[PDB]
Amino acid sequence: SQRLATDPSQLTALSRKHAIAAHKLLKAEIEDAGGDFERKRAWDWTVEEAERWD
Amino acid sequence: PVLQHLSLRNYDPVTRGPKLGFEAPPTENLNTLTLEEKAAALEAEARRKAQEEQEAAA
Amino acid sequence: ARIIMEKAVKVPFKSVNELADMWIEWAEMELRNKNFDEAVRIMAKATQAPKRSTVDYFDESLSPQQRVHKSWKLWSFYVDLVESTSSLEETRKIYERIFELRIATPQTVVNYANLLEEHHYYEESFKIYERGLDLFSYPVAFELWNLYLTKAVDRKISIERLRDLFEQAITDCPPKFAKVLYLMYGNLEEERGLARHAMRIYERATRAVADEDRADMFNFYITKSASNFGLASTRPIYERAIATLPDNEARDMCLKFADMEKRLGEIDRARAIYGHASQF
Amino acid sequence: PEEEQGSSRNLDGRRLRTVTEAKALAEYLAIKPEMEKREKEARRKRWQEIIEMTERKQEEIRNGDGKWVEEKEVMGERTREAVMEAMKAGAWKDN
Amino acid sequence: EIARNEWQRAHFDPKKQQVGGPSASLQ
Repeated sequence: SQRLATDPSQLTALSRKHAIAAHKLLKAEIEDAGGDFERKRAWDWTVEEAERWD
Repeated sequence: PVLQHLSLRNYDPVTRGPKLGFEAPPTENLNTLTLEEKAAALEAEARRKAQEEQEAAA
Repeated sequence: ARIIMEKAVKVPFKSVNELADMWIEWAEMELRNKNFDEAVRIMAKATQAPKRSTVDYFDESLSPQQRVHKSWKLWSFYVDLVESTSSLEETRKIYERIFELRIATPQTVVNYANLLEEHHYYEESFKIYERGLDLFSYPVAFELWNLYLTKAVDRKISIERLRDLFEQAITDCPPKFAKVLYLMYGNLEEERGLARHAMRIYERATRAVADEDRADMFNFYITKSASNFGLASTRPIYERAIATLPDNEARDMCLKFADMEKRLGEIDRARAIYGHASQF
Repeated sequence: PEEEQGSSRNLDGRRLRTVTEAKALAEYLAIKPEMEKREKEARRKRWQEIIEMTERKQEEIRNGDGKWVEEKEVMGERTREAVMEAMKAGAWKDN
Repeated sequence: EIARNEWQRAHFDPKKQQVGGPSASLQ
């Protein structure tokens, strides 16, 4: 029981909400400290991702 | 043996994955000044010298 | 142990992360009972792929055996392992294979250029920076431009070559970074060229910076032109600034212009400037 | 009445709707930064609470009925009663 | 299509076709 209640689809869904809300938070303290969130991510975009974004 | 036989430049051993530039930029690992730290020093020097010149005239 | 990793690879795991972890487990096992050549060839067998493969990594319709060749965990591990336990040419080949597989990152461009600079191949470092610069378009190419332009100026390559680099960045700088790039173009032009050229660089800068930094750039131009030349030569900069700037900026620059003309002693000119600003 | 006659004029030639809108923009300029801050930390606290709910469900999964438990208790007392009647009647047939 | 359209015309039903915040400061 309690996993017959928490069918793992809801667990993956709440993990997705955790990820997106933590992403909002992390962006919020990055521009609160004053750093550029998009430059800090620009250090990590790949070539294929960058071409698709262009 | 892993942490001494890897070069530890792209690999991160505590996370068992690649090293992220989001957390540790290579500008930290640099020994010099970037273009923006530089030229920001130039802006600061310019405004300092302009304030000094105007107070000298006054 | 060898055959058990072999059939571990042959298992179709549920995730490319799982297959990645098993491949690096095999490499870690050999590295524990040190067989560095065997670990390198195991990573080569792991990352074996065709020359022009573009298999989607996140495609949950093909096999993980097919799509772990573009895993960035394996490639980071492999390039660091080859860097530590092999030579510059072998590490350079691994880096070129990452660049061909198009999972390269500006971090990897900087790491590759840093490896070549530590082995004292400064021109090869510059070449790798150029390759990353046309791989990433502008707003990431500025990070690369920061590092590349500082390293090139420190290396002190030919002045025409450095001028070409600065025009190449200025070609499609957004205004946000155009302030920095134009400031350093003028600085290089002052320290190693001619101040008239630096002044025309600063004039293009005043035209091409952002609206947030335009008055700041005009004031920088005025201060450097007053240092390098006469106040009579800073007059037309003031005229252009008060003709082009927004309302508050034009009021402030008219006040500065009137103060400068009063200091020079042209009371009638100061009166005309004050009348113009009074209109506005 | 001023709202009805908003396009009419004062003695100093100014429209009553412009007097009203100037007062309203004055109030808006007085109130805007603090309500900007209020909505800022409102966003912060709200999706922080959403985060905290997500890790409390994560911990609930990490550490993982009534008819069940009283059925267990009643069969335990019934099995005990069976034990006492078994050695009250002498039911020793073990091997 | 012509036959179906004639059927719809014959069976047409007119009754079935009949029926068919911010503050002043923010403004």
